[PDB]
Amino acid sequence: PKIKTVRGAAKRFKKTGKGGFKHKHANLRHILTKKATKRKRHLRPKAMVSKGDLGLVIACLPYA
Amino acid sequence: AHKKAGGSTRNGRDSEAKRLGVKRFGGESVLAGSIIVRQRGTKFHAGANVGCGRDHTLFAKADGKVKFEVKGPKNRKFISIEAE
Amino acid sequence: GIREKIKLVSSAGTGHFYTTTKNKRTKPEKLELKKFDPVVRQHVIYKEAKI
Amino acid sequence: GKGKGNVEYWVALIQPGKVLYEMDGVPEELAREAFKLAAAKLPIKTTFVTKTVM
Amino acid sequence: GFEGGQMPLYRRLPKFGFTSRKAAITAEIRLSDLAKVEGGVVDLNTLKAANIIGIQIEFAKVILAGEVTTPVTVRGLRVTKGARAAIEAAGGKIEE
RNA sequence: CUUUAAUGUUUGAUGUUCUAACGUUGACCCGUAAUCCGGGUUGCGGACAGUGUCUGGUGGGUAGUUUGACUGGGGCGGUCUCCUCCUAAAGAGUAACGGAGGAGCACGAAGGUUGGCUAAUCCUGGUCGGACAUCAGGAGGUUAGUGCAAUGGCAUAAGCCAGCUUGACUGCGAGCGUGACGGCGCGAGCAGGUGCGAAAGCAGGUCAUAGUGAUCCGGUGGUUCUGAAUGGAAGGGCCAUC
RNA sequence: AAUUCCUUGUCGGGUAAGUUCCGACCUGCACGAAUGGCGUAAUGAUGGCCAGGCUGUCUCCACCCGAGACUCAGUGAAAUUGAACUCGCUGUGAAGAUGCAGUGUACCCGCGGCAAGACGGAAAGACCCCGUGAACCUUUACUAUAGCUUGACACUGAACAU
RNA sequence: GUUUAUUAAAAACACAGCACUGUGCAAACACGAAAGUGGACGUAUACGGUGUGACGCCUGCCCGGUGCCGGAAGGUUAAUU
RNA sequence: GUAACGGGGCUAAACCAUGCACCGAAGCUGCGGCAGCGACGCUUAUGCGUUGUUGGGUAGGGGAGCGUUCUGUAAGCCUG
RNA sequence: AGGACCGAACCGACUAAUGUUGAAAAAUUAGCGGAUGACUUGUGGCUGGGGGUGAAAGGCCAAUCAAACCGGGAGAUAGCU
RNA sequence: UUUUGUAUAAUGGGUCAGCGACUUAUAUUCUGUAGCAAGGUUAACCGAAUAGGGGAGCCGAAGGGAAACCGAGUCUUAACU
Ligand SMILES: [Mg+2]
Ligand SMILES: [Mg+2]
Ligand SMILES: [Mg+2]
Ligand SMILES: [Mg+2]
Ligand SMILES: [Mg+2]
Ligand SMILES: [Mg+2]
Ligand SMILES: [Mg+2]
Ligand SMILES: [Mg+2]
Ligand SMILES: [Mg+2]
Ligand SMILES: [Mg+2]
Ligand SMILES: [Mg+2]
Ligand SMILES: [Mg+2]
Ligand SMILES: [Mg+2]
Ligand SMILES: [Mg+2]
Ligand SMILES: [Mg+2]
Ligand SMILES: [Mg+2]
Ligand SMILES: [Mg+2]
Ligand SMILES: [Mg+2]
Ligand SMILES: [Mg+2]
Ligand SMILES: [Mg+2]
Ligand SMILES: [Mg+2]
Ligand SMILES: [Mg+2]
Ligand SMILES: [Mg+2]
Ligand SMILES: [Mg+2]
Ligand SMILES: [Mg+2]
Ligand SMILES: [Mg+2]
Ligand SMILES: [Mg+2]
Ligand SMILES: [Mg+2]
Ligand SMILES: [Mg+2]
Ligand SMILES: [Mg+2]
Ligand SMILES: [Mg+2]
Ligand SMILES: [Mg+2]
Ligand SMILES: [Mg+2]
Ligand SMILES: [Mg+2]
Ligand SMILES: [Mg+2]
Ligand SMILES: [Mg+2]
Ligand SMILES: [Mg+2]
Ligand SMILES: [Mg+2]
Ligand SMILES: [Mg+2]
Ligand SMILES: [Mg+2]
Ligand SMILES: [Mg+2]
Ligand SMILES: [Mg+2]
Ligand SMILES: [Mg+2]
Ligand SMILES: [Mg+2]
Ligand SMILES: [Mg+2]
Ligand SMILES: [Mg+2]
Ligand SMILES: [Mg+2]
Ligand SMILES: [Mg+2]
Ligand SMILES: [Mg+2]
Ligand SMILES: [Mg+2]
Ligand SMILES: [Mg+2]
Ligand SMILES: [Mg+2]
Ligand SMILES: [Mg+2]
Ligand SMILES: [Mg+2]
Ligand SMILES: [Mg+2]
Ligand SMILES: [Mg+2]
Ligand SMILES: [Mg+2]
Ligand SMILES: [Mg+2]
Ligand SMILES: [Mg+2]
Ligand SMILES: [Mg+2]
Ligand SMILES: [Mg+2]
Ligand SMILES: [Mg+2]
Ligand SMILES: [Mg+2]
Ligand SMILES: [Mg+2]
Repeated sequence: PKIKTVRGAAKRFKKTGKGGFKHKHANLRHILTKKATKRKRHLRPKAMVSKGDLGLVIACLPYA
Repeated sequence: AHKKAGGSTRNGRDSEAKRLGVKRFGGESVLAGSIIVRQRGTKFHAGANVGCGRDHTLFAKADGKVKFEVKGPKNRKFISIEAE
Repeated sequence: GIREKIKLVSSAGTGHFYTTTKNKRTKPEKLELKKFDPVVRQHVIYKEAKI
Repeated sequence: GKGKGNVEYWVALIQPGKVLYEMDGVPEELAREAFKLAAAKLPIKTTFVTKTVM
Repeated sequence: GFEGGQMPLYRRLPKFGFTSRKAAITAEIRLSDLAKVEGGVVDLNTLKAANIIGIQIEFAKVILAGEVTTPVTVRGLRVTKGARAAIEAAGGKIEE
């Protein structure tokens, strides 16, 4: 029957305009006092899923 | 004398190689902000239009071509960026 | 480790706070500093508070 | 396996031409006999050489 | 999503955001669909009747996409800057 | 105002009597020819015992499962992440239960800047005071120092003092380097607002490389972004952070 | 020593010679008092050792009587089997060759025998390792739970005194 | 005497005897969601459990640990309010 | 069981040096044939003068087919 | 008198040889143990699968037992062949 | 067959004949091909029923943002070179 969306991947990835996926950078949930502010500033903006993991996320998330 | 004896070793530790060394060699043409050499301590020094980061990484501050030269009284090695 | 974590709250009333580590035993005196406050975009006195 | 071994004896790698033993103050023939006796205890072919200016 | 037991991508990356329920009842209309209504008035239920938007939509916005070549009177919708300029160039009116 | 008489008054508790619930595997009568059962009379116990729900304890009596990997076969022993040198074959990278050592931090200053200074060791002379304390001169040349390992650096000092200080800033970031990826690092320059300096200028931590853990789930503070009829709020999101 | 490793402990007895046996010593790796200690008459298809008698158990086999094996007539299986025109040696080789190389030998085919090889036949090794395999068993492994037990509330009420 | 029917008959199990321990009778304990039944138409010279195993001479010290029994003062402690 | 040239055997039929022949593979060439790709003819239906190269192959990827039963064409066609 | 003695039936199964595609999926031959008892045996009944029963071996429960057999979940799953 | 590697003395098969292993359903993506083309297409169902009707709905033509919201821009930020 209908393929089922991997709900975790649906929560963590969003689809864009040409087919890429935007995700949130890791390393920003806790242990933040010891992380330099430059590092956190770079980790705030959303990033793009790389080519290698494109296949994984696409298979996980067919109704994206 | 049947099977074997035994005895542990105290070593078997090491660290991830850092990929230091000259990235762009002499004669190459770099864009501004290109890392020319990653190093531990100023083995190479910052010449013209070349900046030295905190980890003594030399990066070109201006577009152009790399140029190594021995310079100064201590015969040290300076990386300069000829304007191109 | 031996250093605890403290937050320097702004005295400009923004509620903004920096965070840092402090040696409680060797420097029992509180810590005050002039640190930039993005909310009011001015350098203001930041004083120590528990995390 | 299980690590390296323990040091058991010390050697000195010998390459051809290395002048192992030297002797002075004795007659030449007695030096030859002494060097023959010594070389008989070594696992390397040897030869008898003399001093020269250069 | 399996990767050999290594923590998969959709688990080592953090979740983010929430889903907006009002975005499921808001919709968009192109300038081309403006002439596809009837009577020249672009009411919300007029668009629904012309099947430009779904039945349970309750908000709508006209955007600079395509072109409009007839006088219309966009009533009750929100209009972008470029769409407003294009409609007023076409001789249309932009009610509240 | 850490006391009791209070008109007792509403009430827990305890204790003592009662009988009417309930128990009776006491006796007798009846259905009934029936040591089951039920009904009656009676004796005893009696709000106890016992059962239901909730709850703490105990619980291998019973049940479901877990009990890592590498490995010169497995076990035992040792190791598992990070930093430094060698192996490593003059770019990068490169294994072994290969050879050596360290880390799980420290610092409000040991950071920034401005100004200034230059070490180890030995010899000579000198009160206590010597092989080694402080003083003076010389030789020496960085054989010192670098908060902690080793390497590479360091005299313009990155080594040592002193003044003022908070750039151990907020939003970005051309371009690179490094990774399968997650990620990690370097970074001029731009905007705001600061420190030091007469100024040029330097400053988004420490001479550099270790000093650390993703996600989820939650906690705290902002943020009216959303807030299922409407207004709020709960909650959720975003930002900082545990 | 049903315990004792070193160890065939040492001393004595038994034997020509005794790692076993018997009696002792005590240096009990690592006995010990109801997961009993030390003895103990009788009992044992019980374990160890010794002697008399007796013998083909043996020196060392010999002969004989029967049932097969052997031949003839009748009936008539089985495991196994890639195909075979199915030799020895030396070497080579997935490292132990009927089959490769070199070489020697060998007319074709049965019958009775033997069992050295065909890594012979049987049984998807029981030993070993592995599987994020299974089962039963254990416990002060984790999580539960029947049972036992505690209190509250209910069935459950009265009088009185503190 | 019994025992691994079908590789182990034994030094194993049982045994009479001994000890500890539970149990006052609607007994403990066991089978059973319960009724009920066994124990027993028995009653502490009885019944259950555990260990040792005729008989003779005996059975020494330790209660720290783990259990079991007794205690209720104090500490910590659930539901409920 | 010779059994440390493969054997025969060899005093050169051994070793060294100089040479010149010859043997020697599915290598190269000759003849004939098929095919893939590319350029070029430029035809464009797969003929497309021609030409140059290419064609060992496991896991695997791509292209093209054979054959079997059944359905339509088929109340056709073949067949006592 | 006796869980007495010797020894047939009856019950067992200690040694040896045979057999080990057997005459037999545990027997035969020669010896062997108990043989008035905790014996043996016929007939009928009762106890059932995490359960029975067990003078205890993890033994027996229809040639099957560290959890019978039959049907179903079921084409369990098999990173293995 | 499995392997770095088999004549291997590693596995399988005595032989023949018949049977025996990448399928089906529904979704999703890519390719080829056919129709239509900023459009494409219908599903249940109705139907003289492979027609026709049915456009409910789905995909696409607009993206950015967690979101309100903005919109060929949008987000970040007080604002972007
Ligand atoms: Mg957060
Ligand atoms: Mg290593
Ligand atoms: Mg893991
Ligand atoms: Mg519609
Ligand atoms: Mg268990
Ligand atoms: Mg399970
Ligand atoms: Mg292992
Ligand atoms: Mg271990
Ligand atoms: Mg290198
Ligand atoms: Mg190299
Ligand atoms: Mg410093
Ligand atoms: Mg400094
Ligand atoms: Mg340092
Ligand atoms: Mg509301
Ligand atoms: Mg809120
Ligand atoms: Mg002895
Ligand atoms: Mg003697
Ligand atoms: Mg003796
Ligand atoms: Mg003795
Ligand atoms: Mg004992
Ligand atoms: Mg003992
Ligand atoms: Mg005892
Ligand atoms: Mg005993
Ligand atoms: Mg007996
Ligand atoms: Mg005798
Ligand atoms: Mg015959
Ligand atoms: Mg051979
Ligand atoms: Mg042979
Ligand atoms: Mg024969
Ligand atoms: Mg044989
Ligand atoms: Mg034979
Ligand atoms: Mg065999
Ligand atoms: Mg096997
Ligand atoms: Mg038996
Ligand atoms: Mg037997
Ligand atoms: Mg006993
Ligand atoms: Mg005792
Ligand atoms: Mg005690
Ligand atoms: Mg006590
Ligand atoms: Mg107690
Ligand atoms: Mg010989
Ligand atoms: Mg040829
Ligand atoms: Mg080919
Ligand atoms: Mg047909
Ligand atoms: Mg008798
Ligand atoms: Mg028997
Ligand atoms: Mg008999
Ligand atoms: Mg008899
Ligand atoms: Mg007898
Ligand atoms: Mg008898
Ligand atoms: Mg009887
Ligand atoms: Mg069952
Ligand atoms: Mg056993
Ligand atoms: Mg059976
Ligand atoms: Mg089971
Ligand atoms: Mg199932
Ligand atoms: Mg089944
Ligand atoms: Mg199956
Ligand atoms: Mg192998
Ligand atoms: Mg071969
Ligand atoms: Mg063979
Ligand atoms: Mg074979
Ligand atoms: Mg096979
Ligand atoms: Mg076979």
